[PDB]
Amino acid sequence: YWKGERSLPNFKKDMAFPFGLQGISRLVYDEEKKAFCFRLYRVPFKTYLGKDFTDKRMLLERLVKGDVKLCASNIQLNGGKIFWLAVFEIEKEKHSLKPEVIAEASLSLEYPIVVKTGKNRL
DNA sequence: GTCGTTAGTTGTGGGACTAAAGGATATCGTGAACCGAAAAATTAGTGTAACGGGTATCCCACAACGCTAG
Repeated sequence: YWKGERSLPNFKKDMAFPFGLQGISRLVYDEEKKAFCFRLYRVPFKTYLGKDFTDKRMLLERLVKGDVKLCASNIQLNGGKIFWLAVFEIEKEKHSLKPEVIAEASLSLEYPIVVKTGKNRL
């Protein structure tokens, strides 16, 4: 900005507006309605996992019991539906990896990924 | 004496002549002239640059807090 190679941002109107973790409250699992309930600044909200009884199902419960950390999230609205962009802080996964073993990856427009690993081609 | 018949030539024509390997050849003579056919080569004619919003995609960088008081 001192030299000048960037214009001042002109924010759009459909922006997902941000809300901090200091606003999530009354998080519980109401079994009667089969949906998590919470308040986004004094308004009830039934969460629609739908047919997602495993993927993010044990993620909100990982927060109702205080086991996963959440960051300043955002919220989108796309014409009747409402979406929450929750920045959950997930951890790394440890496998049985060998640093000496090297995978040779190449990316081209004819073959998006071509990978060598010893005698294994993918 | 004369005519058809039969058998034995006699001349003439058509059909055979291992298997295995290999496998190169050279091939004259000349009369003219005009018309038609199609296949080929040469020649004659037309040309952009940035712009308004608005929006689809790309690369490229950064963010995604924590504490205190009413």
